[PDB]
Amino acid sequence: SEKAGHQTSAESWGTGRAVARIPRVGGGGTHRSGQAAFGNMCRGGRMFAPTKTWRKWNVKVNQNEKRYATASAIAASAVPSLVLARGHRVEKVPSIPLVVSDDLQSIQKTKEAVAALKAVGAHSDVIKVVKSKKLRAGKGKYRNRRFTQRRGPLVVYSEDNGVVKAFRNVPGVETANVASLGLLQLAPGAHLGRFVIWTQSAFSKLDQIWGSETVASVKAGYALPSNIISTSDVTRIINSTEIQSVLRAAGQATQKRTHV
Amino acid sequence: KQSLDVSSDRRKARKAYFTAPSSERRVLLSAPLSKELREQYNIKALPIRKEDEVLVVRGSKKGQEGKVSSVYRLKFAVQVDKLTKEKSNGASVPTNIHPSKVVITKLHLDKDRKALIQRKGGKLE
Amino acid sequence: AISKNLPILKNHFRKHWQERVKVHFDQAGKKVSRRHARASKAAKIAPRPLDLLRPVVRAPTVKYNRKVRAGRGFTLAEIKAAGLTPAYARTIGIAVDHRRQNRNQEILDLNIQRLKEYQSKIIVFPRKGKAPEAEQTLSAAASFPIVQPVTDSETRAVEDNGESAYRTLRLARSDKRYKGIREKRAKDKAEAEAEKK
RNA sequence: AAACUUUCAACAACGGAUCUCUUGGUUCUCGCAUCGAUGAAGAACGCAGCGAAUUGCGAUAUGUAUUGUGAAUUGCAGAUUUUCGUGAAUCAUCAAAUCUUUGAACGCACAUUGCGCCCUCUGGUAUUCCAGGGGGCAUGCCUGUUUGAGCGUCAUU
RNA sequence: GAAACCACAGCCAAGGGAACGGGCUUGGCAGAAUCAGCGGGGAAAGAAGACCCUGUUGAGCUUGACUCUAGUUUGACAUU
RNA sequence: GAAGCCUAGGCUGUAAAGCUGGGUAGAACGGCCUCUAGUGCAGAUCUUGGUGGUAGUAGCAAAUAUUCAAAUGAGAACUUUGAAGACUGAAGUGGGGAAAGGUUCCACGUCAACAGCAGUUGGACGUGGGUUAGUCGAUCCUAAGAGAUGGGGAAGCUCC
RNA sequence: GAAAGACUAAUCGAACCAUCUAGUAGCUGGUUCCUGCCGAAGUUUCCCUCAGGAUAGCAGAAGCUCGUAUCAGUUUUAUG
RNA sequence: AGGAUUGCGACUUUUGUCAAGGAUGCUGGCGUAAUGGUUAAAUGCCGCCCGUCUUGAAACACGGACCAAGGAGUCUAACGUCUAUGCGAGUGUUUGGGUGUAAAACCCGUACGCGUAAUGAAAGUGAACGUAGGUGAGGGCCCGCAAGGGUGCAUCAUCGACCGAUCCUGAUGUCUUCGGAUGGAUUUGAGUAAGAGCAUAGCUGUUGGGACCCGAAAGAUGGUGAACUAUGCCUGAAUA
RNA sequence: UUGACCUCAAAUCAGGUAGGAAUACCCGCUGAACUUAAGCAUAUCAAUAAGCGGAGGAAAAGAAACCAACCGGGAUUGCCUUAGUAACGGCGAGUGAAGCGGCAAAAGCUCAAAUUUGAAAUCUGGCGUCUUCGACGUCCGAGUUGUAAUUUGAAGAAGGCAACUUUGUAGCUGGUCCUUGUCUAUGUUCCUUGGAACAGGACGUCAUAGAGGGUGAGAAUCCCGUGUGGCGAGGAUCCCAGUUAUUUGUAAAGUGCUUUCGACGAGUCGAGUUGUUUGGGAAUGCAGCUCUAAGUGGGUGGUAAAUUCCAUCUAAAGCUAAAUAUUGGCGAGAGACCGAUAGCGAACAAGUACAGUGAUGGAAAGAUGAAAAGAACUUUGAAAAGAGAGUGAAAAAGUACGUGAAAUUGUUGAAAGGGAAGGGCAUUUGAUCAGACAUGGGCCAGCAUCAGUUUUA
Repeated sequence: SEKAGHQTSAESWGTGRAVARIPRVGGGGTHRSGQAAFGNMCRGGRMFAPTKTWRKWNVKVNQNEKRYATASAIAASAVPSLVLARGHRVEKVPSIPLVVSDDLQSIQKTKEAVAALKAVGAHSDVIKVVKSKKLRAGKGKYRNRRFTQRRGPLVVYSEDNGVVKAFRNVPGVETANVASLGLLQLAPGAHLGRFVIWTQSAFSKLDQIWGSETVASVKAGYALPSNIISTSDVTRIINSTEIQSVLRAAGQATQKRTHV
Repeated sequence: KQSLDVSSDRRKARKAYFTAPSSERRVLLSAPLSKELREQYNIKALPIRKEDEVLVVRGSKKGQEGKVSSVYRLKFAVQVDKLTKEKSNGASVPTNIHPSKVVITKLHLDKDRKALIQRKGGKLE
Repeated sequence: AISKNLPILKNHFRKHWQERVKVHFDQAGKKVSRRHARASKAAKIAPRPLDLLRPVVRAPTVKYNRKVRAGRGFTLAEIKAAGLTPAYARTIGIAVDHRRQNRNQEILDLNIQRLKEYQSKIIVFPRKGKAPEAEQTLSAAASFPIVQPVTDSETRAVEDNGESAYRTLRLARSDKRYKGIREKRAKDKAEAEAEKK
């Protein structure tokens, strides 16, 4: 607000009269005249360090740093270890990097869309987003945040022929275009690996958006980031052949107790 | 939600309900038609009025049926006859029921109640 | 008050600055108001572009004379050179500026080409009856862009003649410093005292 | 040894913390431009079948006419039958009217329900006195109209 | 059927100690619950010392302290 | 049977704390990975609200004064009537007004609170009733004063 | 103001009501959860400086280049 | 204490044995309130009331009768060192435009800020004699069976070279007063010598802001009071 | 003697118009101090608060007496840069712009100064008639001390010669833009728990509708809505589209060549001096006073003059949408915001009750249950109430009402008590309590031989 605590006019009695000092209300004839004001400890007083509008809300981020994180999130869509660890019932599904035909792009109604998720390898993931639905613990109950529920699968596409309208009313399913595609949908709650459902035209477009060795990029002055190490498997390198053949033998891991 | 002229807000929704005008409470206090009457007129629900004929389907009173006495719009209720408590001193007092539970059975008709059915898209009187 | 090994700052916050603070929360919402305004104007006007056709102009000062930029209006000399009146030009989507002058043959030609290219490509509907509509192109700047003039020959001869560019600047600068006194020294000695002889 | 004093537990007091709730606040965004001498904002005094306050309205007083919806209002009465209707209602709507005494407040005053003047109809014997019903009388400034003032000044007897 | 006051409470001597203990140390000692009186103590209550000094804190009054000022008076130009 | 609350029950951690039995009660709330803040109280002659000891104690002592029966009522040192004693002693505890209050005047009902004891009484509480002018006042005239207008000031609120 | 710095609505050596105002303070009082490791200073020079700051000293944290180095709050021989 | 074996040894004719790199063997009673746990009282010894300013407090120094809830280093504009992240002679999308499942997410690029060059008051001029120079130290690698030799980044010390200012010197030429060749100097700079920065985020520190919380005697602007009391005027009343 | 003109009056003359309110933002005047400088006086806070006058949905500003020194830009307004920079300042503390460059938005124009002079061509009111925000006709008045047409410096006019390309004013329907009304899917099937299914389990249905709210406990499918699209009504009307009347015209506009002219704002500009203000420094703007111009003239070019050139605009009169502001008003959306000592002073009959002569000051106070079903009837009492009964899932929910903590009090039970209590280490006694002897029918000690550390003959 402002002008909250300042509305009353009050100054301290001071020394002589045995009380504290600290501003008291003027002498009328009520059950209030004599009481304190202004100070942060007082009833109906001022808030200490009152909140203001011009505090920093939004945060600027580098353009290359977003595209680094967004690219790594699309790598997390594949690899089955990160998907199962981050929820998702993906036991049935034959392999991952899951691609679907372009007949999906021309779906009209929900009745068609629900039957598609059963045949592909889902619906158990959508049934999860249904038993889930429960109340909040805090005060979102009376601030238009009355229910929680968990996230479902994502449906990526290139062209629109009524795909968004069909999957809108399905409990857990979200949709997104390939051209856009941000960090929020891919890695919500700062955890990698969401269960993505790609289409054929969407999956084929990824070389034209990001790039490869011979293929360019399209984004203005962008190439994909290279890693420090080539292959993540270090245990293969340490054993291998060339490194281990050089050096002296081990000392039996754990030693004896001496000078007991 | 899709349009921008509707408020998904708990405070504004409840304020509209509790401080509604008397004419608007006619639309809120409605009741569904029975499976027998749903084949005749082809309408699922209507506003409940004074001289009717109604069946209680839920609560402690279910099984009984009687005649409606007065639509109590002030308290969001409808006093049905033969649904009473006999107090210790020997005096009958009506018990209030919300009309969403109640089911209509033999509709009362005028000029406008017929024309109301014609407006919605329903055959017959 | 002071004292470690820090730079001496200059913070001008000894007036009632908190009363006169602005925070631009409206940036996102105000963008949609402008996109709505640009769209709704095009609906009213219908087949015409939103922009007036502007000329090509060279910039002032030593810092920016090496670049060209879109001016305000076409002048009265250039509008005459193409073959039309100034009063008529204002209703066809051509900006006019009565105060800009021409002291350059290169800019004079460029803008005559710009008007002839404009007059050819646009169509005009009569006042009376038929009006064969042909959609709307919004931006005049898109169809008629501004290109930088090329004064370039990539491969070229190497004609030296022992003059030295550095020595040319030192002599030329010395003439500007001393022409004042060198005129007055010539106005004495050779003139005044020796014209008396 | 009891009473008395002090510490703990169960039940009962005193008091309203804790926990859950919420038709209210606070900030931010988006849209639109509408007070008054045709009497405003504010103020007093009144009006309901039974109201003191709050909410509405002005002796046409919790309102009248006009339009829409189509049977209520409800603490207790009481009707009206208006209930196949030119129509219930503390409903919504709102374009015709009413609008006490005041207030920029305007006939002169105003710690007064003080004191006058003009036109007009009706009573008491009445151009002049008394009462009653109705309509009027402020200040500055502008445009015009009608009477005028000044050897300020022009022509004619 | 109240108020002031109230860290916790209420027996002395000497010692040492922020140099005058109701609580620490060494001795004297020590018996439920209570009622009239009384002014020896509780450095008893009253009021962030008014005396005194400090503050780069003030105000009232005085003056050949420093810098100003309404009023008044002399001269120039305008009214002429 | 969620939260909260009570418990000379139990277990773990050096500790900040956590888990759990029994009782009470009747709608929401936890763990693990991260984000974020109006994020932990014994003190401030701290702020607001509540309750103690002190204590059934200080005290309820100025205006000379009360007593006997009868009635009403559940109940009478205190109300109503009788009888006896008293005082103010007409510059009065008498009879009327001004300022100021505003129904306190008066009748019928009736004692939860108030009348620092009591109460059947009351300037209390509930429901009604009551102020009649040609001659009494106001209205009218002027006093010390106040104050429009014609004018002249002032950027102006307005000043003379 | 028949003079006391009197009285001016319990307010007078300059009334009361709101606002600027959360006025300023080198001065007083307070400043909310556990264990673990290291651990001070009251001294030098300048200041309308002496109840206060700057500057060095003492303290912690983060470490970097190296791996028995040319070191020691000490002794001895030679020599001031 | 520890919890397969590994060691040093001793005594052994030998196998084996052992007090040798930390206790095994045999026996009895009870199997639960007996042993332990908490809790209350008694007995022995010990123990002054916390918080605070101070060289020094149990203090005859200050605050504290008691309980519940509230109650005090926060946010911002410029910044410094250190740390993580992205790109790296460059870096920064978000004033603004394009799009959109609509304050989000995604895309676009002219400019512009800082950095890539300094030094002078200014007029101005403006960084390679040489493997971007020698000397002393230097990790690491190379040659060698070793002793030792070779090559030596970072950095530290040290003497030189180059650019700017400062003070002298003043060549060919030439509007005869301009021009500044080459050579120098106990001077001098926040310079060059195979570039390091820019952007975001975090703890700590700084300066302005109410600025960790409460606290003056004052000062200024614009208003309200002569029912008390001070004094004068108009009109009434009162005093055996 | 009669009638004009010029100045000034009067009327309850005919008809109009001005005041106050609100004030968040906007245009002016007026004008502080606390504070900072560790003191204090210029400075700073500040060209700010309070005070006074005046507007609108915006206001102000605006078509160069400008910025520049370039190969020159081209009305105003705002945002990003310029820059914490050039300057100012007891040169201390501190203060502090603008040009170019990139964007948002772009729109331009009117009088005076010339003779219609072969026809005051112009306008208010009165009276009359019509299709009434007006139009037509007629009668007085205004006005020649100047009302129309014509022209505004970008020009422009008056003549001569020469080719001509253009035109205009009403209402009717429809779209468009607002205010609105109505219509448009799917279970209340079976079983357990309960006072009550909106809970749990089984079996379905609709989905361009699984936003939100209501109903006796967490409802897409019970109700209102939501989503998708239809169908009305009532205004606004020139914005567009399509039509129909008209009926403008011999009049209005534009352009090539050539000759003569080409009117441009005065107690102003500019100078001196005083006070105030700015970053503006021999003086940035404003105001008072004294002096007072000019015709290739006057202004400016960020150091005072005199002398000579160059570049740039044309002052002393006026109008104008947009991008920009907004703690006030009317109408809609949202939130990592507060949750009844918080949040506005106010979730309740709050600017209310109450205090002051007066300006002003200014509180506390939310929750029975799904439903009042708000406790009939007996009996004790003068009555209030009490015991029973009765309602309800519960009266350990009784209108002193959800839950009901601590201080603080009463009763019962257990323990101790010779000038206080209350703690720490260790036992004993009294109370009370966890923990693997169950399968077929661990706790507490004793002796022997060793190891490690010691003690005593």
